[PDB]
Amino acid sequence: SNLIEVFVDGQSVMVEPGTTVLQACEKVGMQIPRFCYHERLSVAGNCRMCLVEIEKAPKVVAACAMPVMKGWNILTNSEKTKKAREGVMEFLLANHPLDCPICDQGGECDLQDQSMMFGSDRSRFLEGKRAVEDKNIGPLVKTIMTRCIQCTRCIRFASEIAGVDDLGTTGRGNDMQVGTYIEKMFMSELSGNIIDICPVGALTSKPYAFTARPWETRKTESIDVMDAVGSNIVVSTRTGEVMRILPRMHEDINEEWISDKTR
Amino acid sequence: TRPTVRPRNDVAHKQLSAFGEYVAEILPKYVQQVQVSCFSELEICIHPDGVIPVLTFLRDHSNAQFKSLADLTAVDIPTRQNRFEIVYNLLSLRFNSRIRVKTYTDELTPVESSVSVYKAANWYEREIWDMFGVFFANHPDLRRILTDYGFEGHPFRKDFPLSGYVELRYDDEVKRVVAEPVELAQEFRKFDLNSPWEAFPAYRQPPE
Amino acid sequence: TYKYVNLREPSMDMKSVTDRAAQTLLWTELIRGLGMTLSYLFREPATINYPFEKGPLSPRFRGEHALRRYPSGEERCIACKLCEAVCPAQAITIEAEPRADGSRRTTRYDIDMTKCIYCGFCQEACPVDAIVEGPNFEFSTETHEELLYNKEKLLNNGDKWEAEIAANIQADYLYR
Amino acid sequence: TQLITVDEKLDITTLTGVPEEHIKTRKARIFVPARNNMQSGVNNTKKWKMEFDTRERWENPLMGWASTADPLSNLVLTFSTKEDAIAFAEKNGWSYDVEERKVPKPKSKSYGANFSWNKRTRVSTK
Amino acid sequence: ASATRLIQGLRNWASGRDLQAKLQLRYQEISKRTQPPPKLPVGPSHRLSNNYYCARDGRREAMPPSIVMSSQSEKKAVSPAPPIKRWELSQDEPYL
Amino acid sequence: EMVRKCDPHIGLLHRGTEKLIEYKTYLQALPYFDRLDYVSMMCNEQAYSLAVEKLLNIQPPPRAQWIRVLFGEITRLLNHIMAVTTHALDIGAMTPFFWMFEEREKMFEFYERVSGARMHAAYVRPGGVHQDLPLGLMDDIYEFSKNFSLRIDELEEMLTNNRIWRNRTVDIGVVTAEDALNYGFSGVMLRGSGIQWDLRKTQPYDVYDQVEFDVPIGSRGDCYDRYLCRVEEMRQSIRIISQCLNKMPPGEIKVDDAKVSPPKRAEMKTSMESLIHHFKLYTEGYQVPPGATYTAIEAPKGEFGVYLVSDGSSRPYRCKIKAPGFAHLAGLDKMSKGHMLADVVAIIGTQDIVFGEVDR
Amino acid sequence: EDNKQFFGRHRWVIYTTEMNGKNTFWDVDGSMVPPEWHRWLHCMTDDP
Amino acid sequence: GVRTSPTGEKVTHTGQVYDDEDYRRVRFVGRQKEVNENFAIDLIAEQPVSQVGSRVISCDGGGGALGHPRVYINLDKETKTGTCGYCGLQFRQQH
Amino acid sequence: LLKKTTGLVGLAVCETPHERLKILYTKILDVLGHIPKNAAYRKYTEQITNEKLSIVKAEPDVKKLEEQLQGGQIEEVILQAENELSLARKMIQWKPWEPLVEEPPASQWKWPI
Amino acid sequence: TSVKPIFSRDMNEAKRRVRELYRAWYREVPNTVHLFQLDISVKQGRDKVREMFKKNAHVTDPRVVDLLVIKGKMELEETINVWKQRTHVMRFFHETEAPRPKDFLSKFYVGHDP
Ligand code: SF4
Ligand code: SF4
Ligand code: SF4
Ligand code: SF4
Ligand code: FES
Ligand SMILES: [K+]
Ligand SMILES: [Zn+2]
Repeated sequence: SNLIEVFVDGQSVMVEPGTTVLQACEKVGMQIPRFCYHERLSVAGNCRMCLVEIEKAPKVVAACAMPVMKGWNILTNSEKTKKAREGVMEFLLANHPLDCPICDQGGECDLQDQSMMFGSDRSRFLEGKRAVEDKNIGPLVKTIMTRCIQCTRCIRFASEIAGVDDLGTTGRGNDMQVGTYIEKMFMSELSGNIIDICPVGALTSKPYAFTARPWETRKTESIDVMDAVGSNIVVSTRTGEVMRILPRMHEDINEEWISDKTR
Repeated sequence: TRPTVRPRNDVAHKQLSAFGEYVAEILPKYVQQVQVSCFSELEICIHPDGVIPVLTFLRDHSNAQFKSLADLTAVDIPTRQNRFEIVYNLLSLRFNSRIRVKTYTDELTPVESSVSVYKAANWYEREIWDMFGVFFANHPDLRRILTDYGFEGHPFRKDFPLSGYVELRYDDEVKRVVAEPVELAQEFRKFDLNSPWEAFPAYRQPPE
Repeated sequence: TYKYVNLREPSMDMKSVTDRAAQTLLWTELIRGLGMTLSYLFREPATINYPFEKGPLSPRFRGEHALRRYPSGEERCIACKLCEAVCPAQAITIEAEPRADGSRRTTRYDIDMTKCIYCGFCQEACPVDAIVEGPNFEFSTETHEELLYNKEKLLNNGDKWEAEIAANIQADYLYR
Repeated sequence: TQLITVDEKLDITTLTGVPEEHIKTRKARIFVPARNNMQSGVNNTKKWKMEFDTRERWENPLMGWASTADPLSNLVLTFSTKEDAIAFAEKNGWSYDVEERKVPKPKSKSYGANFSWNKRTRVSTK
Repeated sequence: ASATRLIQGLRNWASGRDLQAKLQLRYQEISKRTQPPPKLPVGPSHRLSNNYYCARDGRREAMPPSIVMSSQSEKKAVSPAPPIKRWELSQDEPYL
Repeated sequence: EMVRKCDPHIGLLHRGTEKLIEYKTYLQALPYFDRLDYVSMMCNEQAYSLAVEKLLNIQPPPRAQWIRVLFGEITRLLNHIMAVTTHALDIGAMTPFFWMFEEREKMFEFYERVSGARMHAAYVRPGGVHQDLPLGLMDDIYEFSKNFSLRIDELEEMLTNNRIWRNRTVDIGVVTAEDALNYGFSGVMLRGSGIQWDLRKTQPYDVYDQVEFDVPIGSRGDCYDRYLCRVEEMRQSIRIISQCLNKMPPGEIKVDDAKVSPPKRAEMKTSMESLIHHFKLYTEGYQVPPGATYTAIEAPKGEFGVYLVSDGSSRPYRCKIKAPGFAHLAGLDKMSKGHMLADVVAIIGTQDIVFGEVDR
Repeated sequence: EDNKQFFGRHRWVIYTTEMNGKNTFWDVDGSMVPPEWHRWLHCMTDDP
Repeated sequence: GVRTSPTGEKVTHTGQVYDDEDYRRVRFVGRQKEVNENFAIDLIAEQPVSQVGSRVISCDGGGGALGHPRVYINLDKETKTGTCGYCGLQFRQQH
Repeated sequence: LLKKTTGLVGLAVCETPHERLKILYTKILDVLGHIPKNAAYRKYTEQITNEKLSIVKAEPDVKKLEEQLQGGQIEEVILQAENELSLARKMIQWKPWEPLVEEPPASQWKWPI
Repeated sequence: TSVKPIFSRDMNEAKRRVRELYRAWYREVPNTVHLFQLDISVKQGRDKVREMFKKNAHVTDPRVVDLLVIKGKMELEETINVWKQRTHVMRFFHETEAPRPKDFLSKFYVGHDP
């Protein structure tokens, strides 16, 4: 075997050549924080949350995109790795709106969770925030684009998995707006999985909008019957009433997606 | 790390590591692990056959003199094949120190009663019998202490539900408080509160 | 750093022995106790005239619950369910949906006041000052289900006690 | 000798005080819980679980609350391995099914594949 | 406070103490029920620089318990700590 | 007349507190501790707070620690008033009960001014206290403590030199020192028998090494010396309250780790990190690192210990509550032998037994 | 008001004989105080 | 803005009213159904639309710390006003 | 000087503390001589017992003996000598210098699970 | 497979203890009907004791039946002493509970429980 030897916090691990730093850390049971990375999309490399330290190297590397080299010690819990995470979380929460109570992603938000786990605990931002114009891309996906962190999981999903090529970023700089640029209605058969792979509340389920909250739901693991694919789903119930339907990750059927009828 | 972080007590940590080596080499027949936590609390992990020798040693040795039983506790951990974790919290008034003696049993192996060492345990391990089902052999008066008199099942076991299996109401037919199966007017809402992101890297368990 | 309570040796001269025997035969400490009880007989009692006089309370006081509103008539609760997530009694039951103008508002906001432990975690977890635990404590009922408040009872408590709850929050919010 | 040889099956169901209705008619489910696809974290998918079949939840006539008659409805047990959960289910007379751990297969990620020369994996945007 | 001097004198005599100096009924010497608004100070972490959370992360410095001995000379017999210093009798009021 | 065997049947107020703690977070399980020893509320709050702050590897600010010691000694005054006055009311002296519950009413007004509830404050929290002192409170604490010595003086006038009180207490309930250690006694049950041990001196917590007080040591182990120990502990608690009012520092009242203690509502409504941290602390709560601890404080009844176990999550895996009244009521069987049925109620009075902490 | 009384007696209310229709000549009630006077009477403020 | 069903029962602001064939109207027999007659959905439609001269306006519900968390509202749509997600006050750019 | 009381209830004043401590320390050494020499309990207990017996023989005073034995009153030093004697008699019967009776299960003391 | 016994080395000593516990309950039931002044007969109480002993008649583990004998002796000491009230004795007789549906068809009629 052509496995090369890399080190994750001093611990040796044998990886295939071409393996990213994030997967080399995943093999030892360590999950690097990420926002744009998603293992079924392509690698964007732009949320800059996976900035990990390789020792004897005076620059942090993007772990979702950087391939490993033989002999690297990937310092996942080092000081400048943690400073990189706190700084990038600070810039992510600079213009992010104070919507956590009125947001359907609260309690199931990656931005909240790894701001608690990897970010700082207070704000140095003493300025005005941006307010991004909302869009209408269908009766299924509620669009609140002030909450967007421009991670382009939308665009990679609609480009690669749904195969639509109609979502995209318009603008340049802090005025860059993910959308369709026109009053276009993103109706695929897979148009609801962008609610799954939005890490923030910028794309939320419009039938599930405002109705429940993820800590009080009971996750029941069931099967789809809308089609003969047999999509593994989660039925989440609150007080004996069906609240939504989430996918289950099953590699051999529906990798982590479901259709809009199922959802 | 000055104002908002707890100050670390390295002196008591080194003293308890030395005394843990002391206990581990005086009594190697029973001591399995010795560990000192980062907030400097010594733990002696023993075999369940060494309840009386370890506690008598700590009560009577001149370098221990743990004359006071503070607390005695079981902990149900169902993923272990010896699911109960009987925990002895001792107090030395001479050396101004505390030690934690920990052992184990399952549902069917009895722990030897420590009332011949500490008479404080006469209600504590009685409570452990009442709450967990751990039988204590050679106990003076072992019976229930907290539950209702006809109460079946051991409540602090983790396979026991929060509300029980029966509830009480007064029944005017039989003119008597009766026991009928529990039916809540509002079910206890279970909250899945655990974050999916890892909180502490120092406690990361190695994968398979 | 310690003191000995009750470690006095009594004197055995005839003066102190006769003092103790006069205390024994003439009941001197019993007359001292009668004198102290007689001294409280001639004091003004601490008794307030309830219901016409009331016990002194602070603006932090935690009594009857109330759902509040903004200064526009719009109710403050935006259905975020922090108060039933933090409620240590699970007294609060919340259901929600978008109403006719699409706003995130509750349809159910119940509080079982017979579960409630009156600890005020809901008013301190509420990000919009919607649920408050107001100053009313004289709300004793004659039926058990009268203490099972729905959203309408709590909105009427808010509309009833807003003129007092607003001033208590005005007096207290700089400590929060 | 002070040790005895017992070759029988470990069964403590006469000692747990659970009634027969909640022993022989309940179905335990031994499973690693699926990842919340709302999130990317995998810390909740580490340990095995044991929950039971969901029995009836009905409406309270007074308040509309979720009434139940099921004591095991909120009971979720956390196990380190699959076999510990199977041993705990067999010890307590609970009928069980086992869903295996569904680990995601390793992906061949290439950032340079997004800008290929002749392959269909070119991104049209970034 | 409203008591006449005869009742006040009888009361002080019967208790053996002066009771108007220490009244258990409160009067206008207590604080005002309406108070000026506070300006509460902030903590030490309210800083705009040299305030990285990783250098003051309290929860993340707790390590697992250091295993002293496990089953996987003429060295000194030790105690868990130095023996306790004997308490000194109070110089304030020992009742001695 | 004599008592041969005394069998206290308990569990009549068993609520299953420390199983309900397992299904609630640390902030939600804090108000369970107000109701264990329900005359020593903020002391049990302080013990659970110190357990969670030991596991979280954080510390309260100085002003929060001084407020904790101030209200802990107010709490000690409350509990010893309850102890002495009901121990006198059960024997028959009903009058100093009414005399001291007005002072106790004023201290419940202190609790209501600082927290909003008169008894169960949920105020002393992991990280510090919930909220700062309102303006004008310490002046009223001064005006209380300046007069409370005369109240202890007239209580001690009614009971201490009284021959009927000494007949019901002097030859009653005598415990040797080795039996008090062996029965796991704590606090006044140790110190009446002469054992020089007090957890505020030997193993001190928040700022008790910076306050100066004396520890009343009994001589005969009987009911009467433990009565005098509680009276002198009220004297010394007035002493500590004077030192705490004089040495109060300024500053914050929570830990400024906003991942543990929640941010202020002024900055919760302005900042983004502060809103995320408010949200996640009041729904999920803070995570505690894995570990078991035994934190024990000097409760006004004795040693109130908590064996708290964390699995790494935001809820306690196991939380054992060691209470003094459990071991004291276990020792009732030896203390009542050789005495009469009238002496048993005196022994249950001098063992300050609240059955909420006995039964949990 | 009577600020020479001790703290607890110094403020009181003489209830009306008719509130919301009910004869309250003998049936006085603690919850007859409106919320604007309930701060003053319960000493939550010094200002009526 | 409370209406009334044909059964004589007042309809809440949610829309809840018991049916005619529903036995649960017996709990109001001899007693009253306590509803709040100040519907917030009517009382926010009575508010005037704030004509601000900015492209992005902030709202905290008034009072500062006594309101809700401060949000920033975009006003680039001329078809629609900009409604605050918490307090429901709606804004319009005055050009 | 004949100390009037110890202060501890039930712990009576010993009239001859030095001779009593000599008897108890030599009786601890006599009992402890039956334990094998490779046991750490015997080495450590002979060490602390020889130190205590040397301090007792090297001090005619009672107060100074209390301040340098560093175990409180002299009567509870006597009581701890009695406890050590009874303990050593029990350690002969238990024989805990032997190896471990049973290894724990493989994930027994693993926390968290 | 080598475990520590509780009281019984094998099943025969365990059956001896089960038999003596049954003897003690059979002797105790008339006094229980008398001093609790239960409204049932002595034959009904003894048949309930027989029902409770035959509820556990399927156990072949000596430690489990040792703990069953220990718990039965505890209930017997709570009954000999007047520690139970009439309610704790009559909880063995589920009188106020309606009879549960036994067959498939009536359980199908009344609910969802198998
Ligand atoms: S997306 Fe996340 S961080 Fe943003 S408002 Fe919603 S819950 Fe808060
Ligand atoms: S809307 Fe969501 S998924 Fe799409 S780019 Fe923005 S943050 Fe990413
Ligand atoms: S005061 Fe406490 S118990 Fe009551 S509703 Fe609020 S959070 Fe729940
Ligand atoms: S915390 Fe406040 S806004 Fe949120 S659901 Fe409760 S009352 Fe409503
Ligand atoms: S995860 Fe690598 S940069 Fe977004
Ligand atoms: K989303
Ligand atoms: Zn607003």
